[PDB]
Amino acid sequence: STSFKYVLSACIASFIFGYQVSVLNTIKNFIVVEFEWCCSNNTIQSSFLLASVFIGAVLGCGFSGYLVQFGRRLSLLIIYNFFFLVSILTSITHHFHTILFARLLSGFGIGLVTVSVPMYISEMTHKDKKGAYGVMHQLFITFGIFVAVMLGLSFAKLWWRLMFLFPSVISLIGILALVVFFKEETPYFLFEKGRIEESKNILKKIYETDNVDEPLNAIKEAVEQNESAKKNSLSLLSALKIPSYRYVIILGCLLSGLQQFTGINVLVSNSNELYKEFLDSHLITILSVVMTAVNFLMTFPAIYIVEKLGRKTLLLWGCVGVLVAYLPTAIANEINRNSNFVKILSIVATFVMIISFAVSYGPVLWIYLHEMFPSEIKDSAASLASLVNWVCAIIVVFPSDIIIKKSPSILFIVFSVMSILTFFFIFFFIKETKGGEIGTSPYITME
Ligand SMILES: C=CCCCCCCCCCO[C@@H]1[C@@H](O)[C@@H](O)O[C@H](CO)[C@H]1O
Repeated sequence: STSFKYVLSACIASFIFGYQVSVLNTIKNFIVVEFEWCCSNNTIQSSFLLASVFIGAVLGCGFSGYLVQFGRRLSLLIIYNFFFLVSILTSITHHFHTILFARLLSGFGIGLVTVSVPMYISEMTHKDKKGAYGVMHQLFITFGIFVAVMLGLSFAKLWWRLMFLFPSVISLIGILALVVFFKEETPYFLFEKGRIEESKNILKKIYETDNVDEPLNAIKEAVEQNESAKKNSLSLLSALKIPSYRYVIILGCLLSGLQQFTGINVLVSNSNELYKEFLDSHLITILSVVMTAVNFLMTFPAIYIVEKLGRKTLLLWGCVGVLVAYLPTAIANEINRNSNFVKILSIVATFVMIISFAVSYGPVLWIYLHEMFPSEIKDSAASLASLVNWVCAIIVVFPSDIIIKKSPSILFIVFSVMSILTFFFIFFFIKETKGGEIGTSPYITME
């Protein structure tokens, strides 16, 4: 219930993230519209904006990896302030050359969110139920996206400026709630700096029990593992020289990369404008809305199954969904385009695909990315995994856009291939961490 509240704050952060994703999707769609219309400055400003935001997201993720060592909650507050100031300065829209740096810092804050949130949620909750709360994180991401989309609905441009203004209010709510209600950092990091009693206190607050014994012992084992890592001078590059460390790191990075390879949002947005079949634009908007609603409403059964079944199994079922969705899509689109059956199949299979991909892939990916890494090397590995996540995010977004301009068959069949390979990968190289202790892995024993 209390952990539910901490997770609620991190879910305000996730809400901001979701909004940023959605307004980025509307931005790209608008730019593409005007680009189809026309013939220099537009492409330049757009390219600079997207590039700056994206590299800002990646660098922001790496620098989030470096910053999260200073504090998790402090990082969250830095995020809130960043999004506050940036959203304000962008919503003003008086300054012409400031908007670029605004997009840059915005991306920075976004990456900061990406790295910071799942760790904070994972370390602030119960060992068994941490997953469900990670699913709550993803849930408020999707909720943020949906809220933004539905909020979309020279005066309408001022309304758009208001759309730019809203994140300032949301961030302000986040700052207020967080600072006022909870001043406590994670028990893990409290015990990391050498402070035992504060960690024990906040742990007593979380577990709602005077006995912190077993969790305190786990955290103690983690800290001792960190000190032992400091004794041998273990680092990221040093982890690359040891087969086990590079094994689990490669597993994580490739897992996240395969999560991005699915090409979810890109498929949603590209296929949304791909086959209109001369249907009303209102029907297209409705398609996008019900797709987002589908994302959320399928986001909840994610918490259901993660609570019940486990980690890897759900991933397998999701890969099944994506496969069954993409294969007939690939075949039918390979046959002929501009066909009714091809269009309907594309839409329905897209629905099944987004349901399954959300409910299976998203939360489980983030949570497992948090859990799979040992306390010896965790933050750097996860941060680099998110870095690879954003790189693969670009590798998905832009080339899938140029290819969907070229022809859909390529994108569909390569996404299908990457999906099957994702199934085989998750089944073969990944083990279930369910009921796992903090800072441990099923792959490696002690030292
Ligand atoms: C139409 C889109 C315009 C181009 C967008 C460029 C910014 C990249 C967005 C990264 C999306 O990544 C999310 C992923 O991290 C996961 O949390 O789930 C989400 C879905 O639920 C994924 O969209």
